[PDB]
Amino acid sequence: SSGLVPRGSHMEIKNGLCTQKYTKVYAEDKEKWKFNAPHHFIVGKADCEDEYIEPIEYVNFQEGPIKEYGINGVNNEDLILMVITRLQAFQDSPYKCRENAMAITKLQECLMWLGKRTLDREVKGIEGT
Amino acid sequence: SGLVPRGSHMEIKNGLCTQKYTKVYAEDKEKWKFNAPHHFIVGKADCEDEYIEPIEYVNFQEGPIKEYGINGVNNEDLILMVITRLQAFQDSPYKCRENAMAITKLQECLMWLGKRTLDREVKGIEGTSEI
Amino acid sequence: GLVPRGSHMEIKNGLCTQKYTKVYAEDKEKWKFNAPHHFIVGKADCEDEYIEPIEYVNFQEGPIKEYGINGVNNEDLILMVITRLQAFQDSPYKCRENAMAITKLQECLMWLGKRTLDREVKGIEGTSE
Amino acid sequence: GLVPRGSHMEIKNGLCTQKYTKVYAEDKEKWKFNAPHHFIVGKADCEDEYIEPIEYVNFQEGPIKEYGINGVNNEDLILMVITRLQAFQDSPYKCRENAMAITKLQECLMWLGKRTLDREVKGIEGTSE
Amino acid sequence: SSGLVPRGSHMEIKNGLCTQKYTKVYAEDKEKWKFNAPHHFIVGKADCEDEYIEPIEYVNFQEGPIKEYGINGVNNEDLILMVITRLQAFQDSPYKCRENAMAITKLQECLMWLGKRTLDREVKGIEGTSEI
Amino acid sequence: GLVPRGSHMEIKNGLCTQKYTKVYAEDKEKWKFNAPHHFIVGKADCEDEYIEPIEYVNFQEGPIKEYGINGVNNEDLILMVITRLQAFQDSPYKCRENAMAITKLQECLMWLGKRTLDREVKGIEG
Ligand SMILES: [Zn+2]
Repeated sequence: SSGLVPRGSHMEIKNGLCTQKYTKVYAEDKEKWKFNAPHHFIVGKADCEDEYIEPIEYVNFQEGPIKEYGINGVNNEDLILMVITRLQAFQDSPYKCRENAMAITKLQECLMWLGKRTLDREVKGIEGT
Repeated sequence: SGLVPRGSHMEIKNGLCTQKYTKVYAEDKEKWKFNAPHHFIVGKADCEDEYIEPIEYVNFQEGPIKEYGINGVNNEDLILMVITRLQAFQDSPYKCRENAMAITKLQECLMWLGKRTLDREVKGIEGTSEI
Repeated sequence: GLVPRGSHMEIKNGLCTQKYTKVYAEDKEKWKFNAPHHFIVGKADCEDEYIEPIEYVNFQEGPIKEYGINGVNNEDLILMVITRLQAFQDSPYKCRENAMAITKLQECLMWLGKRTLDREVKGIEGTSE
Repeated sequence: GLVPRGSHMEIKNGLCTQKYTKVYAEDKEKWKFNAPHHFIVGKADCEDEYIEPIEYVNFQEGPIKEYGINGVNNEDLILMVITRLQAFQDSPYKCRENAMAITKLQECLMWLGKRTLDREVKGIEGTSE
Repeated sequence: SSGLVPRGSHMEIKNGLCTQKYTKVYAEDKEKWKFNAPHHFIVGKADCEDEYIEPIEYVNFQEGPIKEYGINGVNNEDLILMVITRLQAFQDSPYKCRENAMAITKLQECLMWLGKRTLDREVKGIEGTSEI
Repeated sequence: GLVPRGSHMEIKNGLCTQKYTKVYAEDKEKWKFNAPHHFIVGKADCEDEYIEPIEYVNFQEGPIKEYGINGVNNEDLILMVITRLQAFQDSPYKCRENAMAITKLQECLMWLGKRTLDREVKGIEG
């Protein structure tokens, strides 16, 4: 109940575009990455000691084909969808600002490009292999 | 059971998003606090509309941190997860131009939100409820 | 050979080099469904009173449901151009400018298709609603 | 009302709905100067064996000053799509997707023109490099 | 001493996207802006007292329409060209990176949008004039 | 008020019309650390044999503690142009072309800054 776990082999996702002023993002060890990608992220509090993670939230992504492991996580599109929704809500508030508008546009165009990968794999017939 | 009562939860629907296996839900718009939804659920789509089959719960920071403390994730955290995974894909056999475009979009989204944050730092109002 | 200009207007764009060819559409008073639909690419060195057609391009006027398939869509023309520029990128003449142009054109299709997908949440696609 | 499809190839693009029309081009073995120049928009409701032409679009093939003006340019079609989208914006059909698309198509024209202006700075306009 | 000049009527151009680590940007006061924009910019050392400016560089922009007032300063396009040229040089070097590539693309598209404006104004015969 | 062009290179760019002004840098042979640092804006109506200086612009050349702060940064000039274009946007000359330009310049600043921030996470910048 210390709201606190051993950092273990979890890797801290540290990226120049993120300030880590309040939160830190961890994922699992690269050695445990399945299918070329990380799938088990933790958002913890940044002022936590480095040997531990103070967990705020866990986010797990679909890992393996739904065909044999079933539905077991979220998709990138789900998270992007939540952000667009929230930002759009702020646009409908006194916090409306141009930076949010650009961010919404970028996120929509992001969804468009990911969708294009999918639609192309349709026209090629190999969807979800 | 795997199902929970849908209740006031509203399904979030975008045409840009497919919906085959997953569904996204937020708390009811009348129940939003601080002008946005903060309590999302991804559930299984093949569920009756009366219910939600929750896969994942995501709760966002409610209220400025400097006034209410850390109690949820930020947009930036989720976007960083998606970036990290797309970059991982690019460093794989499935590197592709669409993923590169999507990374560029997500990074530029982070830069626009970060311009907002920097401006609010300069004005000293970052993490508050000032406008 | 030539035809009379008449009520046809010349479509000038400052972004368009307009060296050897000129573009025309029907008079703006003659537009149906709020847009021009009958375009003529003609030769530039021709009379003011004359258009020397090279090609006619006819867009779908009104809903197919009522007026039948009777013209092309914007998406079709843009598909043509994307195909050609992608062909150039398989050539000695691959250049970054063509790559940018392809990216812009694909993103244009994406925004038009977001409009379509939204109208297909409402089942009003191809209609005048 | 029909022509045989023959060697014409069907342009399938995932960003293109192909709900009511298909776009066809000439065989790749017949592409001249690295690119297709002879496109057909036909009705999607036809057997593969046949094409039901709605419209013919022919692109200038060969240098203009050696073969004369025999077809349209990419910029011509893009100009028409921009013109019609701006008409839509100046109508009840105005929407943000159209504004986005108009922006993208203008930036397309800007990049293609850059290619031109650069080649003129190098003094190499209209040559094989 | 010999370097320092009084800040006086100079405004400091603070932008959250600029780091201000080694330099600061100043311009003439908004009250003195001619033709709706600042034209007299000073890059100075940041590690100065706010009372003074330590000029590193003066940049003076074309002030008043050229047709009317003649050439007396640089244009936005000139400085953007300078920056593009340097960034392209960095791309053609051991220090090639994707961020510079994006910045070059953005600056080029900036030149293209300003140029669409200039094109459109040529066609109207109003380029270089004060006409709207 | 002219000067000899000398070894100075003229920056000839398809995106630049040279209608009123020409931009010049130093000879490629004199480039330090892979880039030009000493630019001149001169009047374009000048024979190739002279430069008609309107303005000199010198960029930070060499490491800062070895040679001092001896010039401007790319970010500074972009900040000037953004400030001017925003002023124009608050004027009778407001237009969509300016707004697009501003957006591009802000995104340019974001990308250059990202390189800086990435380097700082990895422990070296400046
Ligand atoms: Zn863009």
